[PDB]
Amino acid sequence: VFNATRFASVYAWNRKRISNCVADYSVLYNSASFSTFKCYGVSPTKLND
Amino acid sequence: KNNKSWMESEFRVYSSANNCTFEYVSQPFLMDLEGKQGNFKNLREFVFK
Ligand SMILES: *[C@H]1O[C@H](CO)[C@@H](O[C@@H]2O[C@H](CO)[C@@H](O)[C@H](O)[C@H]2NC(C)=O)[C@H](O)[C@H]1NC(C)=O
Ligand SMILES: *[C@@H]1O[C@H](CO)[C@@H](O)[C@H](O)[C@H]1NC(C)=O
Repeated sequence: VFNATRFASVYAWNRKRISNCVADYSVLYNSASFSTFKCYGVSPTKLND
Repeated sequence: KNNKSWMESEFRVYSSANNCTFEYVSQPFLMDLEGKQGNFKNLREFVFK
């Protein structure tokens, strides 16, 4: 998802379905790699619980 | 058929599968398709809910 070698163009935005997996963002929000992460209905800390 | 093996060659259950949601495949094995004879030797019971 986040580390793909090429992303899509916005006019042809991709839609990858995800299932049967665990959502540990600890290599993710805890990394300064994003100049913008915002959630809009959850605290970013609560995504683990 | 000559090869002295019984070999699986026809798979005609569905023609297409367009919208997937779940997919599991077991770790690959080799179960026999050999033409055993006489009477029934395995009972296999299943419940589905
Ligand atoms: C799964 O694929 C089918 C076929 O591509 C989709 O059905 C299409 O849905 C759109 C939007 O409602 C319609 O305009 C098309 O006419 C439908 N095509 C056919 C042949 O049925 C379906 O929407 C897809 N579902 C998902 C969740 O992606
Ligand atoms: C026997 O097996 C080979 C591959 O192992 C296959 O190409 C061939 O078609 C088979 N023959 C028959 C009669 O099933």
